[PDB]
Amino acid sequence: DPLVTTNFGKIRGIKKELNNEILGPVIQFLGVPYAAPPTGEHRFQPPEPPSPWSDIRNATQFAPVCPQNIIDGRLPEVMLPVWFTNNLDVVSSYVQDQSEDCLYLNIYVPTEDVKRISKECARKPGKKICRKGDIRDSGGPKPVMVYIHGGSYMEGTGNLYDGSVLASYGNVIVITVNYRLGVLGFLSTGDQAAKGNYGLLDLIQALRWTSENIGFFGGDPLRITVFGSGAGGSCVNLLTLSHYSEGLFQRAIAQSGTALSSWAVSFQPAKYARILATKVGCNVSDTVELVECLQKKPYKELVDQDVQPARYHIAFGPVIDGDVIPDDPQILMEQGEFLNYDIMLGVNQGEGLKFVENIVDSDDGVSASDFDFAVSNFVDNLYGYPEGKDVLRETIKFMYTDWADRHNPETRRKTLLALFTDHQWVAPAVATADLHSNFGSPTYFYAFYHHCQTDQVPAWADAAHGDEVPYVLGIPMIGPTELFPCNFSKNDVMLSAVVMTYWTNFAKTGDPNQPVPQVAWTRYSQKDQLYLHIGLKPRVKEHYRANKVNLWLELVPHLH
Amino acid sequence: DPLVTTNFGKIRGIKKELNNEILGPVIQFLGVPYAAPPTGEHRFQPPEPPSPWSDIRNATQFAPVCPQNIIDGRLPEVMLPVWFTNNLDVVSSYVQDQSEDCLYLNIYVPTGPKPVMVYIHGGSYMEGTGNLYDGSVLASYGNVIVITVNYRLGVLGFLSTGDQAAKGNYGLLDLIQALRWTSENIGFFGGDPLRITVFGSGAGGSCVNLLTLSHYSEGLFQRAIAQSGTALSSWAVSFQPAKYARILATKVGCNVSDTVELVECLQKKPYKELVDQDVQPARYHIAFGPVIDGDVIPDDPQILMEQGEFLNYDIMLGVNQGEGLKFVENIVDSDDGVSASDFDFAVSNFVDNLYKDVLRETIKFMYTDWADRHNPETRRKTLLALFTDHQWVAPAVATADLHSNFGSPTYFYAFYHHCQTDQVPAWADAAHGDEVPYVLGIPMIGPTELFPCNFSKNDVMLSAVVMTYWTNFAKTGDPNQPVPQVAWTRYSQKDQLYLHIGLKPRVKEHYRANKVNLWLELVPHLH
Amino acid sequence: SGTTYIFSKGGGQITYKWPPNDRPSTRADRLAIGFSTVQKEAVLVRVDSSSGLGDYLELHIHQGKIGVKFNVGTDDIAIEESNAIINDGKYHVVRFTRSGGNATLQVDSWPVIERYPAGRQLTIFNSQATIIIGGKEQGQPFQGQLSGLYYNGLKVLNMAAENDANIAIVGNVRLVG
Amino acid sequence: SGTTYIFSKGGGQITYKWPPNDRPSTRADRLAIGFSTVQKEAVLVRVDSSSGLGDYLELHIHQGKIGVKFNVGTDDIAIEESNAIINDGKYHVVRFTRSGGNATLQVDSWPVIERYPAGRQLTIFNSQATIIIGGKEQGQPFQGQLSGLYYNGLKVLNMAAENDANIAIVGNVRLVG
Ligand SMILES: *[C@@H]1O[C@H](CO)[C@@H](O[C@@H]2O[C@H](CO)[C@@H](O[C@@H]3O[C@H](CO)[C@@H](O)[C@H](O)[C@@H]3O)[C@H](O)[C@H]2NC(C)=O)[C@H](O)[C@H]1NC(C)=O
Ligand SMILES: *[C@@H]1O[C@H](CO)[C@@H](O)[C@H](O)[C@H]1NC(C)=O
Ligand SMILES: *[C@@H]1O[C@H](CO)[C@@H](O)[C@H](O)[C@H]1NC(C)=O
Ligand SMILES: [Ca+2]
Ligand SMILES: [Ca+2]
Repeated sequence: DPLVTTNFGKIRGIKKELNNEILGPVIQFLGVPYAAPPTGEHRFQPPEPPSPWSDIRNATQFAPVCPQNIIDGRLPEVMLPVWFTNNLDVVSSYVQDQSEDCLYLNIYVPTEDVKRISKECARKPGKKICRKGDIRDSGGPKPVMVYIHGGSYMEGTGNLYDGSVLASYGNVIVITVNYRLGVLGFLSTGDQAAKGNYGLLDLIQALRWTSENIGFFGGDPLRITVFGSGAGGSCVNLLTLSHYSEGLFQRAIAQSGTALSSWAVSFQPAKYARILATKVGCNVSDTVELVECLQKKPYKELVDQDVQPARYHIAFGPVIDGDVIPDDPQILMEQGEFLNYDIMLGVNQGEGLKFVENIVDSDDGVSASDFDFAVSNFVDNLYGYPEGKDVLRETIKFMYTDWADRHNPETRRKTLLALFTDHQWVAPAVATADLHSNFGSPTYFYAFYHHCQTDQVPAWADAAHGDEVPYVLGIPMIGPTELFPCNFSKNDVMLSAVVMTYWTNFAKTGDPNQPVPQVAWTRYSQKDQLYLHIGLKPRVKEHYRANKVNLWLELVPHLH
Repeated sequence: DPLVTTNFGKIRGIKKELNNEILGPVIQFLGVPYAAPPTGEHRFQPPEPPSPWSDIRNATQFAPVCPQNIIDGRLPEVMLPVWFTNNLDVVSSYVQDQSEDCLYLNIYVPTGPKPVMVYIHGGSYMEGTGNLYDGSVLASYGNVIVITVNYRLGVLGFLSTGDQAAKGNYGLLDLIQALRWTSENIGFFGGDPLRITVFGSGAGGSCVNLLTLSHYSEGLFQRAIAQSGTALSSWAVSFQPAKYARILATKVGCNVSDTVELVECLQKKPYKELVDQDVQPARYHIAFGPVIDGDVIPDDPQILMEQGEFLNYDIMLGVNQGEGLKFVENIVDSDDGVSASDFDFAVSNFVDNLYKDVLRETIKFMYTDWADRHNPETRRKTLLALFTDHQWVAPAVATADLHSNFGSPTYFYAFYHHCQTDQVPAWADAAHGDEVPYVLGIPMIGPTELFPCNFSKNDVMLSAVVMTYWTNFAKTGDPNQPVPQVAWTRYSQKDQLYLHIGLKPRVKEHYRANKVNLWLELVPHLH
Repeated sequence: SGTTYIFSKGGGQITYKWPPNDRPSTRADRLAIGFSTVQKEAVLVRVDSSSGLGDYLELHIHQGKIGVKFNVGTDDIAIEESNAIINDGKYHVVRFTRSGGNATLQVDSWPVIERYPAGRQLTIFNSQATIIIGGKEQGQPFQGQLSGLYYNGLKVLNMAAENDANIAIVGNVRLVG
Repeated sequence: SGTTYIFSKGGGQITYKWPPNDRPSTRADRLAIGFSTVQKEAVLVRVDSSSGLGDYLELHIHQGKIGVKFNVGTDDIAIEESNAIINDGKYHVVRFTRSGGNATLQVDSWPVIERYPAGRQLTIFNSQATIIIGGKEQGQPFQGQLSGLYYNGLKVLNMAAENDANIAIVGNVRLVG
């Protein structure tokens, strides 16, 4: 009987029992409408608040997901979580139900049977405490954790991430959000015709609703924590930079995703807006006419298009618009032009598994020649062509040749994988933790070393990109799922508990160590660059990959 | 009556009692004439065999040294050993008698054909003497015969005009003639002519390597040890000898059109006038020294070692980890550090000395320890490491890579223990030529004037350990055999195994691999 | 009639110290204060960012005129009630706002003063560590009365009187009431 | 003759391997061997540098004529007794000397062939490791008799006659007397 009356009308949740000795029940409000449909006249427009209902709508089933095209090959594996790629047939089922009217939330609320006050009132209704009281049986507003799913801004759905275990483990309310993706959510003609960042503006509208309504479910609109991974980790960072985020959240976690990578912002929104129009017969001279017709076209025709960008970049995604995103994220962060939030950033040992998992052989090595080509492919796709081709290629190659073991192609495999890891993930993440520390935001940093290798993951591989997700979400707590089908061990269960303790402790206190105790994860500052090495043997260590992070931050920008 | 009958006549020596109870006697033979006086028409000419004397030569005090100018601030401080720079006044004692007729060696015989260890000195090819090095302690300690040799230095021994007028490499040729005399005569003293080992520090370490690359030296020595010294360092070979010869010639009224009359001019003039002369090269390079003559040195020491153009010699190379202190010291404050702006400048003209914008930046990056980014004590250590690596460590590891790959039992070492002295700054690591007092076994006889540091029990027990490796190598071609002592593994480019010599002696992997290869594999082809 | 505190002989200081891990940043700043003084030179309220950062806000009196000087990243920005002395011993309320580079300043109920700095200006006041009331240590101590101080939501003088854990009053400051 | 080893039906091999820590390099080479054979083509003696170095010496009968191919780094240098037939069954002695890139070869009482290859070339035969006599695992095994083998002071066939620690004898090979 879980009825809750929000500002917009009553909604009915569905109680969900959990299948683990420990964890207790969770009432989950699925498909909750946080914004009015961005359909028709409202396509390519910021989200409006939802229309109030006077009935009782069943928030018990998943609402449709935002329009996306899921096809092997036509999506960039080098970018999406490794659990996401290797298991697409499982991801299809979450996304087969589709609509443009897709702006929805899932709310995961932990429920105890402990009757704190209701039983005193059953004995004595007369006292003010009950006579006109506000304290509930589960008294004390619970910290809110909003997860922003991030693939490549083209696909995905919060519905993929079951917050139940993470909710009823840290006694927090976990929320998962649907926001506009693909073209629908990020098309920009580079002006006022289409301003881009619609998806972002959805997330902001989500946080508006949540900050206005979570109180009813028993949430604390002052202890809200946005967290994300992959591109959702980028959204987390892009939101800390957005003026639109004042008062809407207070603490942020970004997992293997910064606003600084070459694929977090679309730097040519108009180039790709107009290429798409060409594919649907809408490439007209004036932009507003071009967007005019794009609104008349059925979303499916738009989402079905093959709009490939250059490698490790995006075609549709967040744009620097001087509104939602005020300036270039590098400028905004070098000058410290951001409000203060408790941050917790982090990266995995081998994010860039999918950057090598093609040229690695049966004895799992990479040839001297295979290596030289891969860096050349890397340089020419990411840093362009002329200006300083040779001086850049030769430097990177030198810095990614382990010289204590130069000839063995197995360790040559590792470093090649490190190149893409360091460059796309560690460099920007360590840069962000640096620039947040300086301007007095409590910063915390982690490395992720422990994976759960399946039967699709090559044995040699360490923790892949995204591999950290199940532990954050407490999947090992309820056994293997169809989405994360790894045989989680006792050791995997222990770690997944430990990550969750921090991840909630942070949402509770903004300090991963307190209150729930477990090696104390010390704070991070540019001074000693202190990070927690999360794995089977956890340590707080210093200066993560310091000599490689700075190669890219300091030396390389001088080499053009 | 210490008396030995040799090929060139009969020679008498002196018996030094050592400054220690443990160590036993050594018969010394000082100022032994190994070659004919290189004067007259023999100056700027190859060394001649010495003439047989009829009587008994009173060879019991040193012989005069080769003509050399020794002044504080007129010599390349950065290039010469540290004990040399800091102790110039005491050094000058051994440099008081200077004859042009100076081709003499000194023999130390302990009291079986004992192994022969020839010591080649050398700061910058301009100055120095074997008389500085007391091969006494090393001798009766390892039961080896030790020899310290004098060779034509400065102009008098390295002048080339780039043709047959002046061929150069006379110094090197004198060393050859020394080894000629040695393999023929050392038998009369009780030496093994088929177990001769040439060893040296500084340029004297280069000379060792330079002899390995010369076809002349064949069948005269079997083993070789180079200390903080290479044929590959920027200052190891003079590439423009005729340039300087003509610049020297202008300073003494000899600069004539024809090269043959310019050489006959300089011969006629007094030796003191040419030596006192003020002639200096672009920093880190040299005016006078070994030249590529196409005869002694057939080609560049770099080409010849990639070609394998050398016989298989038992090589032991090495560097100390604070080599180029002299580069960095002169910009260190009281807080024992170096400022960021002083670091950026030093690098800049380091490039303007030896090499543009990218190189200026790479080095600057490579030598920043981002673990302690801002601490000027750290920013001192790595700026020190810059010159340490580029002038000593890089050439040394280059040689050992090219020697082990062409099948020669190579052994590499890092010497990390400095003698504790107030002569140098406290923060200091082992400086260029700090391994000498250990090799020569000075800690055994206490402090001398030339090495005045407060010697400790640990310095003596390290000096014993080193002298063991050093003698053992001269005996067997293997620092582990035959004297019992962690075994010094043979070096090879697969695992680059070197002995990390110090208080805690240990065999380690790939010495400074990531920085060494910067200079050997990234920097070379950046243009 | 705010929470009146009297600053006396020689001078004094009442200090706010935001807990380390909750130091605010901001785009806009609201700050109002009630005062009576006769001083020609004084610093009344100074807001300082964590060490290293340059960001500062100062409400001061120079040659009788009241003003506010602040740097949030680029330049020091002045805004001053230019045309009337305020050190006349009578009661006065000064209200100062800030948004990005710009500022607003009103004394009692005169025309509102408006400052708009030329050139490209930064907007964020970072990690504010301390509010310093009384200016004793800046260099010019305050002599006079200060009442009900409002700053970005915080009633500093009230919570100062209400025995705040983070308020330190040291010097010749006394509580009226 | 010196120490004679017969090489029989199907051929054999005698392999001397230099101890690792004493692998010799050289500028001038002396190589002498007495022999008797009927082979039109066979490989008598091959000296190899260590694995990685392509430096070799090969004494080989080709077309019925004795000779030596060798390379020290630059070019493959050939020298042979071209004028006469050497596989006649009679006991012949061939002497080979190698001064740098230049070489001379003589057989019996016959005129001495001189070979001087043009263009600058390397002189050093680097770290020599194995001497192979009979070359069974080379293509053409020797069939006949080899006696008195000199390579730079090494009496290799006499060494195998008094059980030297480095030499192996695999294949049809017998000692004489
Ligand atoms: C996930 O990992 C667990 C932990 O290793 C796996 O459980 C283990 O399964 C194996 C068989 O696959 C069991 O081994 C057996 O042991 C018995 C004695 O108890 C022996 O008689 C058999 O010869 C056999 O080797 C093992 O007991 C069992 N361990 C436990 C108690 O968990 C499990 O297989 C994995 N999950 C799956 C099904 O993928
Ligand atoms: C669309 O039309 C415009 C204006 O004629 C043209 O500049 C642009 O290149 C066209 N886009 C494509 C990709 O065809
Ligand atoms: C010396 O004189 C020669 C011949 O006249 C001339 O070529 C050269 O420039 C002079 N060299 C120097 C540097 O004195
Ligand atoms: Ca600022
Ligand atoms: Ca060769």
